[PDB]
Amino acid sequence: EMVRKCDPHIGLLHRGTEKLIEYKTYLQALPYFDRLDYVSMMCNEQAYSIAVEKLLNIQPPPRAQWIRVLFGEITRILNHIMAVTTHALDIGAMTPFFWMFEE
Amino acid sequence: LKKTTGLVGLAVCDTPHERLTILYTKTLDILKHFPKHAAYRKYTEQITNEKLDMVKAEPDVKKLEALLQGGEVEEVILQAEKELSLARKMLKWKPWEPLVEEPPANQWKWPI
Amino acid sequence: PPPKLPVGPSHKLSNNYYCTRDGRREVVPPSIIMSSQKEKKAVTPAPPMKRWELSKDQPYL
Amino acid sequence: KRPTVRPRSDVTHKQLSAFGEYVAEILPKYVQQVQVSCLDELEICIHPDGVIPTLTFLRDHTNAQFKSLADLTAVDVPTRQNRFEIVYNLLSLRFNSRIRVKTYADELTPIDSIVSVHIAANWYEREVWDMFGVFFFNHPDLRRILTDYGFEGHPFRKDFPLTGYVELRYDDEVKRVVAEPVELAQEFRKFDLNSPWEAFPAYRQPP
Amino acid sequence: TLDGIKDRVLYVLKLYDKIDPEKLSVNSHFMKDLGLDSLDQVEIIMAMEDEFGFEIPDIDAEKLMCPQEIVDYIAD
Amino acid sequence: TYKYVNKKEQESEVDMKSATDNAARILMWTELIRGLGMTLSYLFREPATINYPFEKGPLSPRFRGEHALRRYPSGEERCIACKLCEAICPAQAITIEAEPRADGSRRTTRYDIDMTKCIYCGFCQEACPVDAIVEGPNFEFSTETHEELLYNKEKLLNNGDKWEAEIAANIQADYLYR
Amino acid sequence: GVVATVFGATGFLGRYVVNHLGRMGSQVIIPYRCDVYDIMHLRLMGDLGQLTFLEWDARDKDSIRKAVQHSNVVINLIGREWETRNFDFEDVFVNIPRAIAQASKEAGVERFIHVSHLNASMKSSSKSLRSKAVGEKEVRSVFPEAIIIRPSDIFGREDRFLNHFANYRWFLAVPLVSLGFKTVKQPVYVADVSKGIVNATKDPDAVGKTFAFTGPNRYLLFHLVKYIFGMTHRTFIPYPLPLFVYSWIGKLFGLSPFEPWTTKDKVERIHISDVMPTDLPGLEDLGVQPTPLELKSIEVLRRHRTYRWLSSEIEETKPAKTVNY
Amino acid sequence: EEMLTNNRIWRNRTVDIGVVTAEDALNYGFSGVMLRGSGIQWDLRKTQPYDVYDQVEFDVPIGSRGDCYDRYLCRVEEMRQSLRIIEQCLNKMPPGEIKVDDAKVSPPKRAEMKTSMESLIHHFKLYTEGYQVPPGATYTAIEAPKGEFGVYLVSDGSSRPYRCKIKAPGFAHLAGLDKMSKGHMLADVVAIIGTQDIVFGEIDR
Amino acid sequence: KPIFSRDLNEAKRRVRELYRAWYREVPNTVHLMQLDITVKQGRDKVREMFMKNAHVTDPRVVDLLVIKGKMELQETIKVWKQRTHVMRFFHETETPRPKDFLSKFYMGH
Amino acid sequence: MNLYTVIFINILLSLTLILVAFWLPQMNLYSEKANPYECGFDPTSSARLPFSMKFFLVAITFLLFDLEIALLLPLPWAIQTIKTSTMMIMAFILVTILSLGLAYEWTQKGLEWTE
Ligand SMILES: NC(=O)C1=CN([C@@H]2O[C@H](COP(=O)(O)OP(=O)(O)OC[C@H]3O[C@@H](n4cnc5c(N)ncnc54)[C@H](OP(=O)(O)O)[C@@H]3O)[C@@H](O)[C@H]2O)C=CC1
Ligand code: SF4
Ligand code: SF4
Repeated sequence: EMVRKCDPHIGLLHRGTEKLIEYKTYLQALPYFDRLDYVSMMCNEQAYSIAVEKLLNIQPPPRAQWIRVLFGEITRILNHIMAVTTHALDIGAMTPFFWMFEE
Repeated sequence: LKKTTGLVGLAVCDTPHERLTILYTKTLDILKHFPKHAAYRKYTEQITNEKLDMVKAEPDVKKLEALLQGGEVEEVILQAEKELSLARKMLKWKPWEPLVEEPPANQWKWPI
Repeated sequence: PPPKLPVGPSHKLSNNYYCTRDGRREVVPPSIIMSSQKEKKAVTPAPPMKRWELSKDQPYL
Repeated sequence: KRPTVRPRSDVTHKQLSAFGEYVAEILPKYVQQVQVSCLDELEICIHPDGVIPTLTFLRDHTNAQFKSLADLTAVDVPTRQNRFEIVYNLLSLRFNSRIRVKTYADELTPIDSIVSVHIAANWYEREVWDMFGVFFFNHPDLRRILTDYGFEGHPFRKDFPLTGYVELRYDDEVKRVVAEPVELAQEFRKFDLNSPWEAFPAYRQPP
Repeated sequence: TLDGIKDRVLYVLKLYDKIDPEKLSVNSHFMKDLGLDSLDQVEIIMAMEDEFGFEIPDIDAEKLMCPQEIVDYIAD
Repeated sequence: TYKYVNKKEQESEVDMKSATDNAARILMWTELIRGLGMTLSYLFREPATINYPFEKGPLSPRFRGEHALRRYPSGEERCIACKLCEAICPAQAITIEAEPRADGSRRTTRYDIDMTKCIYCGFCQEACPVDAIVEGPNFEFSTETHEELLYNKEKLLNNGDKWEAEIAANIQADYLYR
Repeated sequence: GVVATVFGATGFLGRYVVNHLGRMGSQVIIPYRCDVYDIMHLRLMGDLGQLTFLEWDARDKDSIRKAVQHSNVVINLIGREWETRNFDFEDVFVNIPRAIAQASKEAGVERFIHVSHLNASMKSSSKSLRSKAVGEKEVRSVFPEAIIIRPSDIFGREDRFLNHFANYRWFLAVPLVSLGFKTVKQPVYVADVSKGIVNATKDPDAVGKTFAFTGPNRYLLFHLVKYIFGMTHRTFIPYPLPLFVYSWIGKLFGLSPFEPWTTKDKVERIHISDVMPTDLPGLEDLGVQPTPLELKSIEVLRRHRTYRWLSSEIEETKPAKTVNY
Repeated sequence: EEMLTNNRIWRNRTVDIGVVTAEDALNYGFSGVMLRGSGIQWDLRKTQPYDVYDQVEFDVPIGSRGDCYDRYLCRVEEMRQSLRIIEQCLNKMPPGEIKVDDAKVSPPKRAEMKTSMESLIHHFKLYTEGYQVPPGATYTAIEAPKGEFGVYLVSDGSSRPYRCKIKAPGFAHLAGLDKMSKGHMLADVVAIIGTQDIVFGEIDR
Repeated sequence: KPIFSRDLNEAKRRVRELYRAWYREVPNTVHLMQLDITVKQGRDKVREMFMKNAHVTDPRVVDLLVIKGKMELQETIKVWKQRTHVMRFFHETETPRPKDFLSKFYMGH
Repeated sequence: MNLYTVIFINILLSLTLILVAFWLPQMNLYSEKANPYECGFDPTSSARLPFSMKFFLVAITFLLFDLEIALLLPLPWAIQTIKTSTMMIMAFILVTILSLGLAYEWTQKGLEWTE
């Protein structure tokens, strides 16, 4: 049961998002970033928005930036819940999962 | 004596000043073999001389770290070793020579 | 209750020409520092990063 | 100042220009161009022979500890002679800065694998090979990574069709999942959304 | 036993099916005479390795164009 | 600013009381009993599960559900074959063919949405200039066949007529935010 | 532009017929009586709207008319290897085919394709074959241009032939009439038969003819069973057993309320020797190159082996001996 | 935390599993908690702030042994720090608009679209052809919950992006799984997978 | 410029070594993956795939072909490539279209 | 007899459950279903290959400890003796010998699994 070698095989969920995005407009390509990391959707799309804003040379308004930070933090809490309570589930601790998925 | 560096896998050295002097002196000695006009030689000599002077001036380890602006003295020692190895590699690479080959006509033209 | 949301800075009825507040048209191509088509002191990409401070809220957990 | 325009600072731009000249004069044998964008992003375009020397220097040198390989990418520009542009995005934590290193390659002109410098490249180079066909010398285990096991082609190339040439379905006669040429109930619609009017006079290529 | 070597070689060359048994001869160039191809001659060499339990490098193997050359090589 | 989540505290705090407390912790399973007590505490709480079929969760006026095509109060259909919906649909689920109606009006002869291809994003209803195409609050429209999930103009109009009151209420509540 | 109604789709050959029709891209109508769960395997054989499943009953002729309403081709694969409590051989091979043919004629279907059997004769010792001959006559009476297909034994993954024989291992030894000899079998491949039927759905010359789909080789039953047991590396212990005892054993096995393992008619048909082509067209007329049993026996017989012999090559088994009668 | 932090079984099952040194983490390209649990002081929210993160106070947790247990503590502490940031956001939410008042980039309000010719034209074009992005190339990185999420976006001056490479933090982490699994059992590998925090949507793209 | 082989002769040496490797591996592949084909069929397929690229004359292109063939060989040696992936080399689901002008005229354009 | 009867009844109940389980459900057999399981991909090697044991030493130690239990089990009858001094001396010596063996293995690192 000792692991002498690991060979991760990925690509079983490669749908070609990067090539698809080339055929869309920037707004049409925004939703792809919600689906990239399906546990930190708003963080992903915030990263995309910051990139597009950098290339456009525009600045989002202060209230928009504060909303974005608030929901980035909510999303981080969501993702850390998922990470911690699925690590616990894989180890063998089941009840944290049920306690935290209510939140 | 520091009980720990903050970084996993990086042990605390008991002879930081001696080790730093050793490594900086080795870097200067190896740089002596570079061509005189090598910009790498010139700049690396500048940096190593400045850091070696700081080490010579400062006996206390904490204030030495503050002067060096390189985190922990162990990290500075690691960077010194890296610089020495890089100097050894550069002495064979010889990057000071003229551009090996120019690009095609518009290899870096964007938007195309 | 019903909302009444505000307006942005550029809802002025005067002094609001778009050429002044245009952002995309102020983007300029990158500056070519050196090109193959055409003592100094050592420098870094930026001043060395400052060391962080142990928190006052709760340094140790 | 102007609420809807990004605020720009010149300190970062000047520092990046200085460091760009620094690297250019430290490696004259490989550096072919250097530029700092209006976004403040130093970009060093090198000859493909200088990839390993350049990255080793940019990682080991004290005044440039770009120790994190954030990205290794390829961009496909079919027109130019060298189709593929390999882009390395690097991060220096000591100086809290980012640099970009660019080179070029063709379908028949490999590049030197930098797995010795950065081990992070071990999979990025595999992805580049799989999706563009750029080969890398001295790679410990270069092979496909993202595409199907027997997949033929390099999808991310611009000449590759969006939906490829093959698709899978289950065939009861042979009791297997079989690969067949692609037929779609509704073909992809390529909307022509390009206006005749130029939007940006600052990027007007001379006639 | 060069005669035994030559007999095993002919046995394998006849067990190979692309060639023509009657036209197959100890003096018949695989490429020029029998009509075999590069890959065919590669399979012939692999069959000889099977029979003799002996390996053959490609550099040495590229020249074994005829059964007499094969048996002379096996003489080793 | 940083904090140490797990930093060594001491390696010489020796008194009999501390040693005996650690021994009692090891031999009596104190933290294990603490965890058992936490689970026992949870057992005696009101479960958060809801009787789903007869008790549904909350939903906002902005909930993006099954699509529908609306009509004017006079019974006229709002759709005027803009094809902004079709042009903006990121997944290309919308397919529209229109003709000049007998009235001389601009109206659609076919308007199909592939609900197995739609990503339920709302770009269509936010790009529609006349509030013709909407996403009602319906989230329970699963089928036993694939073809039933290819909506046509009649299906979408029937959905609009069915959910008109709720769709109108949601638009009334949310339009000022739009 | 073909619209084809397959009346025995939910079977061993019907699935292949439906699969090939779907590949050709013709609309398919599947009239079924089984449970909806039994048609899931056909569910995925066609793109959207290509396949139309509708419930039907042999007794109710309205269902037959509804099935054959808008069809240009009607393929009739109805059949059964045992006499059900409600349906017997006469009903299955005469009444239902005749009713389907008459409904199709009244509706106006261009093509009608009926599947019988190679040894279907009016004088056959087998009740099923004797009924099949009468069914051929009635179908050609009520639909004079109906095509007739007469396959030999069909072997495939879901067959009752190679599987049937390989299942004799559960009974230690293999009882054979005359020890297999004096019995010639010419098995055809199910994919070949399905391709033949689908091609006959459009071949201009096929209308009004009778085809005989038979494999390439003819084996003696003994050598065929020996080959089957060689493929399923089992111990072949053949021994002779007179036909009356064999028929009694079949009678015993045919008393189960469910699907009998064997039956009197099943043993009769197993032991009646196949005929010779004798001027009938055959698969090559419709353009199907018959596939030998040697190539496709492994995919049918590999699941009857034990772990020791599971991963054995097709070439590890000696091919049977083919007669030339 | 009462359930997992001090439990001897959890401690035995996570402590000293998949230990990674700081230098190896940097050279393998780990980001976020993977770096911070090994002692490296890095966090884009602090070092390369974006949006209004420079206006909020929080602490970056740091590990000492670089093991699964240290990373778990780092994540549990990051949740509390996120609560700390959320409070400040709720208290400092300014009043104003929500999208850049530039109808050539962000769509106009529907009420204006249904009244003003310029707003209607801009809405039409924004939802049909979209806004054009001036030519160039950028790399933007953020401290996403899983690490450093990055996008290298190349615009050719049109309204459709020319190239968009996505740097998923898990792509570099999953590559180091072989390194971290050395000298460990299958159960330990299972434990290691969770700490890397991998969703394969970003890994595969 | 040389990827590996200086000239077509060295490239051919590499190609022949690859053919040896595939020819050797076919029996083990069939036995292990329980394919419903014969070793003769597998080796015929290997020859067909090799000959499908016999027109190439550039040493660099030959080197690329040999590298990708070696990759496929590794993928098959290891059981990363499954039976469904290997039986795709045989195209036993394709009904060939004719090359006759009149047949093409009848079916489609 | 009262024990043979109950054991046979339990065996027959289990066998009847097996018979019902196998002869009641409708069965559809094919190679794809009957193939071995491995997370959706075909096994790359037989399961009969050698499977290294990292606790072989602890197993062969468990054998000896099981025989030690064999020696210790007659104690309930042993304590019923008039030579209680001898019985106590023997029990203590045996238990201490077992403890010394365990301690020696522990120190020499026999209880640690092989890597
Ligand atoms: N060895 C062979 O397989 C040979 C087959 N044939 C002929 O080919 C035809 C196909 O038989 P095959 O499919 O191979 O074996 P099946 O027994 O699977 O064919 C049975 C088909 O007939 C349907 N069916 C049976 N009884 C009735 C009924 N009373 N009312 C309605 N439908 C009914 C079944 O539907 P369900 O099962 O859902 O009730 C099924 O679709 C038969 O005529 C057979 O004699 C010819 C030569 C040899
Ligand atoms: S859905 Fe809306 S935008 Fe599209 S055609 Fe109808 S009214 Fe116009
Ligand atoms: S919700 Fe989005 S994906 Fe769905 S039809 Fe509307 S625009 Fe298309």
